[PDB]
Amino acid sequence: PSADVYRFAEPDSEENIIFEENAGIPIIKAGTVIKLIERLTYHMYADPNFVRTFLTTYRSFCKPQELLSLIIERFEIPEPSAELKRFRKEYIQPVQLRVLNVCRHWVEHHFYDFERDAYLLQRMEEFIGTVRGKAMKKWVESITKIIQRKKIAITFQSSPPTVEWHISRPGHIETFDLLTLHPIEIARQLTLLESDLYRAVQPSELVGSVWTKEDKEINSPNLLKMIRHTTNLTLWFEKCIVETENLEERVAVVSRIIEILQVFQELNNFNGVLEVVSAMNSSPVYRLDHTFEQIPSRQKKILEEAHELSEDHYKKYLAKLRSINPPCVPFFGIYLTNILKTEEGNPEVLKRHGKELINFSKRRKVAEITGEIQQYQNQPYCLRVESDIKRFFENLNPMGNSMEKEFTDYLFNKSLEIEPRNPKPLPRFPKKYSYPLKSPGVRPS
Amino acid sequence: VQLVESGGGRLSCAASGILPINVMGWYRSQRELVATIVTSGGSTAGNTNYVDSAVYYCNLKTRRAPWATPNNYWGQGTQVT
Amino acid sequence: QLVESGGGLVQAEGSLRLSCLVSRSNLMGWYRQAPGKQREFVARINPTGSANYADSVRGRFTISKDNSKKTLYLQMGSLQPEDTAVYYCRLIQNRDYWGQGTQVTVSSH
Amino acid sequence: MTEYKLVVVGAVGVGKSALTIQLIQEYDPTIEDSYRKQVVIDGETCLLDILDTAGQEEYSAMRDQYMRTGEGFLCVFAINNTKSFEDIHHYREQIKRVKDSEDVPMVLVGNKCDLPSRTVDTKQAQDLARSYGIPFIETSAKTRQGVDDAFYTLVREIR
Repeated sequence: PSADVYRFAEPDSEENIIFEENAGIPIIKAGTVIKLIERLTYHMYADPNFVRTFLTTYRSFCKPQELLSLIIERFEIPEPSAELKRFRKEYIQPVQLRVLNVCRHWVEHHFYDFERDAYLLQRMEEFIGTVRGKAMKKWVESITKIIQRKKIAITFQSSPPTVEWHISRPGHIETFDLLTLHPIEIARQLTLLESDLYRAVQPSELVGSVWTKEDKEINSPNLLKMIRHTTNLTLWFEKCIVETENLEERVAVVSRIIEILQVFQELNNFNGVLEVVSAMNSSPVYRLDHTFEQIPSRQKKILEEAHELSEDHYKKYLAKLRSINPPCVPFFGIYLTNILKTEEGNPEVLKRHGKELINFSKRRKVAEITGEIQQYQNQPYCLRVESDIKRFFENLNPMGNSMEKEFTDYLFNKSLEIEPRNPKPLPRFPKKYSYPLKSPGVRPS
Repeated sequence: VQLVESGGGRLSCAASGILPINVMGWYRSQRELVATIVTSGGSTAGNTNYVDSAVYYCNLKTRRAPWATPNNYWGQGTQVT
Repeated sequence: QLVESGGGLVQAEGSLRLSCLVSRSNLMGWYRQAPGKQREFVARINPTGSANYADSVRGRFTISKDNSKKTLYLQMGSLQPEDTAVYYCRLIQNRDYWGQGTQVTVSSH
Repeated sequence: MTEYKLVVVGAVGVGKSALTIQLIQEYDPTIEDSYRKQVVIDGETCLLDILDTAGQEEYSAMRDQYMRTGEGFLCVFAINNTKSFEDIHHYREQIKRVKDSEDVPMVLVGNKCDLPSRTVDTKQAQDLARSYGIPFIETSAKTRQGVDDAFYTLVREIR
């Protein structure tokens, strides 16, 4: 067709589109926005990974209402009879059929675009009304169903294990604490809600580093909820250690936390494993030499193992996660840095010949990190909810009403009092726990 | 790491060869503890542990974190009488 | 900055009062060292809430501070022989500022 | 060969990740080469191991752990951001507590994100840096100006 009444015709060129290198299906490196739509709706072939990647990452170079407009421009093919008959069986048909595949993928895996913009949804139902022709009058049956479904805001596969109880009796929420709940059931329950926190994170909340700017609270709410959860347990662990002023009760608390870690590492809950490692690394907890001096050497190895994960830019951690088999709760913080660095170390508009192209190679990399986050979000955990305990950990507010300085400072002053510097000698402190301090152990049945 | 004694037979044994926690000692028949001091760590900042005060050896327990297995290194020997 | 003390010697069932001159997010307390025995915590005020006492001394001792006058008191009442110890003043702000510790020896008369 | 482990701390959005990329330098931050660089400072050749955690700022409790792994610190703030300049002393207070020292090697880095207009006078920053007894270096991401200078100067304080 004409190069003017249909803009998706301008021929390819080294100022319109660049492909990657290395074998028979092209991969886009950069491209103007028009070219990028054209390849998103190509007559010759469909590209599912392009479609997937594009709908995940376009909002940083083209606003969602622009996209809809392009997708319609792409659909209004004009007419130039024998080799114009091919111009219907081989061209307009595939294109138009590949616009509607976009619209279906769009309105079905990224519906948040239409939650946040009624007019965008309006135009789409308008546009899919204009769709006629019994070839697609069946794609439009599929998209409009999807639309309506989306407007309507346990089944364990195997048998869960039996729910371990230790001192605290079922139904007695008032006795629930670190040392009286069963260590196995603590790690189970934390891991349970920690996984559910992890699974809630939608890629709308990561792409664009949007959790690091003014509207993080509007846009990245379940990620923040997930980060704030693990911040609180780390602080709780710390408050439990240094607020146990007695040396013997403290070695009992540190011991019980390392044991939780143990079940954590058994469940492949790397988030909860790192909650504990961070606790043990804080400047209050790390300095208590007397308290670690009495840890069973088998336990010191268990913690040494976990801390070494973190060492060397998380090398051992990264290894282990790629080997273990789900269910699994990964540590989110690494994908956070990888997504920022990637978005900030690759240019937004690779320029060539004097015109800007949209760096889609940079977008593809961000999409890959997002994709990887999802592969760990699908397999759930074969463990039973103890709603009484879940409520206990849900409510942990170790910081009280204190700001973070006041509290961090307090936690350090407390470690200072209970194990003083070299000159002044170690005072002895009352017991506060009235129950016995022996670990029920970390084996079931 | 390498601990190399001197003086002969006040001994001396600083070393070189990074770890934030360290217990160097004098392990001085059958050998046993004769002296240990701690350098740079937590509460045991400068504590000092003697036995009751003959081929002297130099010690160094090396450790990254208070829960890490050490790496002990001995000396050469500095027996005297 | 320094920490000070004021007390002395007195007989059983007495009412000895102790002082400290400190010369914000902090915590301060008292410790005593009975001779031949390990140093012991007696009491503290985390300004956050209230004060805690050692088990030995539950209802006999009481802590306080006149923020107006940079001072900290341990009130010792219903004293006994067993509390014969040097009594240290101690304020943890970002450093452990301790005190030399006045002597307190109690006889029965 | 000597190896120096450097930690970049600062508030979010001052461009600490921008500063590191521009020291090493398509950028891929999975590879090991993305945070080590052989450099030659003052004739002596060394290898810079650079820990930058941008994006994990909300993981506040994790800060003590990360900071501990390093022996020098770039304390970065943005120049258009006044809050971040005010927040600088807190990072210095925290780094001291953890290394356990009052004379931890650190240099104060003021970054130019060209975005709004400067609101922190280079006077203030130097005056602040004089009190802490440490170097002050003003850097620009979009120009690499003095990025090599911040890092090399930190290695100098370490030495």
